[PDB]
Amino acid sequence: ATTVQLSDQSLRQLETLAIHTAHLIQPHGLVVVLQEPDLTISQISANCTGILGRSPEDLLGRTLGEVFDSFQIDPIQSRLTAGQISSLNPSKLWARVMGDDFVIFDGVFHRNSDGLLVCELEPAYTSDNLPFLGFYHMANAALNRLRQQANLRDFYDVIVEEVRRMTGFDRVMLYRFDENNHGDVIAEDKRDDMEPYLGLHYPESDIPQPARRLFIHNPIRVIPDVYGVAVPLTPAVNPSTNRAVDLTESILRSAYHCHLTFLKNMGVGASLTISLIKDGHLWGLIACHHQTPKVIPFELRKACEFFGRVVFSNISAQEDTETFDYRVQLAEHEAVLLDKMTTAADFVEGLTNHPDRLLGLTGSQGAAICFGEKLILVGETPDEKAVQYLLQWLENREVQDVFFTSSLSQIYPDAVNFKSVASGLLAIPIARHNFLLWFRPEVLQTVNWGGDPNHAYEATQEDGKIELHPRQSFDLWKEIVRLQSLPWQSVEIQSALALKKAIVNLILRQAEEHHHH
Amino acid sequence: ATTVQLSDQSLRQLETLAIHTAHLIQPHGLVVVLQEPDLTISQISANCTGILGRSPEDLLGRTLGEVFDSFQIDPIQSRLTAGQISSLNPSKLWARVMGDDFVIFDGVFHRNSDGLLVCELEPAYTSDNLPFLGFYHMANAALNRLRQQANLRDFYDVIVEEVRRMTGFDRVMLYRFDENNHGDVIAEDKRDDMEPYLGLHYPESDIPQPARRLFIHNPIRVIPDVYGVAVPLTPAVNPSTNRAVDLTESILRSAYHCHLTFLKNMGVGASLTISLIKDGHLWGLIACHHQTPKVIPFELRKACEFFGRVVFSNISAQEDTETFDYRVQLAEHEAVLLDKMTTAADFVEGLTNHPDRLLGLTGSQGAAICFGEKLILVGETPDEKAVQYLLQWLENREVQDVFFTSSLSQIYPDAVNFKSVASGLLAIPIARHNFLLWFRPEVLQTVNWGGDPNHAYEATQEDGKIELHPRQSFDLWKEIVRLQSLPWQSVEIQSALALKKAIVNLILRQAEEHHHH
Ligand SMILES: *[C@H](C)[C@H]1/C(=C/c2[nH]c(/C=C3N=C(/C=C4\NC(=O)C(CC)=C4C)C(C)=C\3CCC(=O)O)c(CCC(=O)O)c2C)NC(=O)[C@@H]1C
Ligand SMILES: *[C@H](C)[C@H]1/C(=C/c2[nH]c(/C=C3N=C(/C=C4\NC(=O)C(CC)=C4C)C(C)=C\3CCC(=O)O)c(CCC(=O)O)c2C)NC(=O)[C@@H]1C
Ligand code: NA
Ligand code: NA
Ligand code: NA
Ligand code: NA
Repeated sequence: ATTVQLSDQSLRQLETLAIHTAHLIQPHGLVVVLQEPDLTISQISANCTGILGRSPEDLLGRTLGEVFDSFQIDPIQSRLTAGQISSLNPSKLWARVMGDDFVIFDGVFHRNSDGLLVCELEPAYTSDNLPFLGFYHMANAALNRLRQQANLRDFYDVIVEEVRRMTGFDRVMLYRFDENNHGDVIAEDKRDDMEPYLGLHYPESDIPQPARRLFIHNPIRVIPDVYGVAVPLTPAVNPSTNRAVDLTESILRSAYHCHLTFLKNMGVGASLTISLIKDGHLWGLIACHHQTPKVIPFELRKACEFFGRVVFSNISAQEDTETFDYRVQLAEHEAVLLDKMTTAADFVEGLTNHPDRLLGLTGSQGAAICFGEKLILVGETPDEKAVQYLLQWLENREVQDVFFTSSLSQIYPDAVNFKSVASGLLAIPIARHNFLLWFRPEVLQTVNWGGDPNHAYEATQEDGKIELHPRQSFDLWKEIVRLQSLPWQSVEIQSALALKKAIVNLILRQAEEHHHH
Repeated sequence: ATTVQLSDQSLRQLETLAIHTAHLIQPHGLVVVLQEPDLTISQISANCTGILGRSPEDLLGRTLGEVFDSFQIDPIQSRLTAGQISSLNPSKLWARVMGDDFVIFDGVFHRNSDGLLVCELEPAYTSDNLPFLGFYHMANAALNRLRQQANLRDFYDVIVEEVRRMTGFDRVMLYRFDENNHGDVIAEDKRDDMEPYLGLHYPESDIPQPARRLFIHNPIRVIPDVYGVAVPLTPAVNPSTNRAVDLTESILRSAYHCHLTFLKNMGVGASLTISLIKDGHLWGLIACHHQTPKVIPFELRKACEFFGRVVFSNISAQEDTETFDYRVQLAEHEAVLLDKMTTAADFVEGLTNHPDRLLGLTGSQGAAICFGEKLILVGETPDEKAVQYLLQWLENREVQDVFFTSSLSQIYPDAVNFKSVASGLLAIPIARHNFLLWFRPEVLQTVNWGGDPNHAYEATQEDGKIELHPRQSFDLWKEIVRLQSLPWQSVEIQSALALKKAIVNLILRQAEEHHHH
């Protein structure tokens, strides 16, 4: 009711939101919390009335066998084991309703963080319309081709194309988290009449810390009907804990209202989201949208997850391989320089005679060799005077092992005047008083924000309670990044460091030879 | 002095051995522990006398700058940062000894678990004989070929072949830890006149828990001279903690004596060991042996580690891809069965008409369909009577979601009589009273132990102290494993489970149709 300016309180409310203990359940399925070994129903979603014709009053304190028939759930005397649970997934359960009616579910069990058994019953449309056993062969062929020859981009595209082929989703995206946990849509496959989100960048707050954390424990989220009105667990608290049941790993947990409102604003009728995890860190999501409601049965979700994770394993290997390959390319430059340096009369002469190697060593476009009295400028550099003032600035600030920046202007303001040749600077001190410098030009870089980063959500405060809402503007923002070079890669800096080392060895060997001899 | 029978006390002594706080240092290099910001020497290895001509009495309490000249170690006012440290690695330091002498080191710094700065000085033979910049190109080409077409075995071989090419080691092995942390030598490249360890299996105690733990924190261990007599840190305790310095991440930490004795027994003069880590778990080691002493400088070790880890990243992807590919092959079998099952008059007829699909579904060689009154035997099975007794045994033991074993004889002893067709059994209950069974024959499997598993080391007790020694027998043992089938793979069990599910759906759909109609 009261429009609240975006605050520190509204941001730390967002990052601490207890979404995992929400008690609201998506209305197409039943959640039953079960006390072992009898499988006594201790909580049940209130949609049991409409689905089963039996109220929570009729069901709480009954055993699961009194409510459902099944083939595979026997009465056993101790708590269900992890292996037992995973083999129950999914299992057919059915109830006889009104009189002349089967209602058939596929049930999926898990034990939550506090040891409570949770059973989730999704309607079984036996096997009605979404095969993937055959589509697995097309997905496998696609992966096989990538493994023959591919860029990283080809892997991204295969994930989105094959998940969309298998599922029939109107839109499938690959969403990658960056260093600040902003998101980038790095691949997309969608209907031709839908607008592209490919290349769009989103604030960290769109998928906040509790949502990201959830995806580390729970690989898959599905919402088959965004407009489904959520129903409560009854009671809202678990009888044995007296507290809300932890639904981190729940299929049928209804999403936090603000995310639902976000999807509704976007015209999304159904979604499927699968996480890609590396070394316990959330790397990204396969994010699928449909414009209308859409059921994705458990086996199909698991097939998409299996394929996506096998492709992702191949993406890690591809990233590591490209890094190695680039290091090897740079090692050639290093080796040629060391060969010519130690062969020349004077080692600076060796360097100057091989400028494409010297520049190639760090992926750069200009360089300066400053040794003793001489200053040699190679490739595209600032003019001699500017380099001298820059050298002087580097000398006056306590000599690190290396200085590098991809936007020199914002720590050295006079660099605005040579932004077209040296927005980027890599400076290595050699024997204290000397320097090798490498230079890179401005490259304009555009961040295509999918919403306003400075107005990333909406907050209201009623009765002391802060409420948070998705942003109401659909405008796009492009941030045009200027005075910035391409970034320095770790292997380029290491290659530069390796040249420094080789020069230092030369100087020491020459000092040792003019002592001994 | 007193021969001690191998015990629980000697085994838990082995698993709790504090190797990381050993104060003995390999004699070719110096260790200095340094107090910041002055870099005051608080401990030093006692070989400083011979290497520098200066005793610990002369050095303790001096700053590093009083002892060594360098280009890159400046006096700075706060503790060295992680980025500063890693750029110092390696840095040239040199001392002037006797009078007319340089002694030159490459120094490598780290901050240990307790915040102490440790500097390790290995002699610099500038760049004297072991290039790898060029060999990186051959290693890269080898990796490139694997990525075009390869089995897992090809990846193992590339690691050992290229590390050996780059290093010149007499023997290079890939050592993989199994589920019990026994080791298997799964690849090897060695001089033709040396005996092969390829295919040998070793007890967990050969590389005990403290050694494995060390490799999670410290990727590389090197011992350039196994016969080098280790020298103490002086003092043996750090002045600021009053306790032994944690040398987990130390290059020059001398190995525990029993491992040295092991290497000496094996004729090893030098070693290099690089760990391969996945998801915080130690997967395996690249283990290199030379028959004589051998220096492997820091940069070469890091090059081997980088290559080995890039190949290992590709090995994870290959393992995931082969698993996926096998699941897809099995999914074809599943799909054909479901198609023929739902098309036949009766679904058992569908199964029986496609026996290569039914067997192929689980990688098995025989099967039994037991539904209601009929029992159909497919492929190589036990005789009808034996299958009936087995069915009866399965019925009497509370029905899991699945029973599988790769050695039926050791829980069902009468299975010894049909070991050639059903050493392995996969049994799935369907609708409670029915079963699908799959059968597999005995396949003899040999474990080539590299030493006696029942006498895996030697223990003595003198004066209350238990001492442990490497085993003294060089005999090999082969364990010939009998009455055992090939193991059931997870994807084969899942495929069988998927058939069960499909049959259950059929039965429910037929029960629903004969109710409604
Ligand atoms: C409202 C308070 C704020 C908010 C909160 C919020 N977000 C989520 C979860 C997700 N948000 C997304 C984001 C996107 N999906 C997309 O397709 C795109 C376009 C490329 C975006 C930006 C996604 C994928 C999730 C994961 C959940 C899912 O089912 O996919 C949570 C999670 C809530 C839950 O209960 O599970 C919350 C609380 N989001 C906003 O818009 C506001 C800033
Ligand atoms: C003596 C008490 C027991 C023992 C202890 C022990 N072992 C190690 C470390 C290693 N052992 C090996 C084992 C092998 N290397 C090989 O090439 C082969 C043949 C294939 C084997 C079996 C290896 C590779 C290591 C790692 C250390 C390394 O430098 O390579 C430790 C570690 C000690 C340390 O201080 O670092 C200890 C205490 N080993 C025995 O033989 C006895 C059972
Ligand atoms: Na019942
Ligand atoms: Na962009
Ligand atoms: Na000095
Ligand atoms: Na063997």
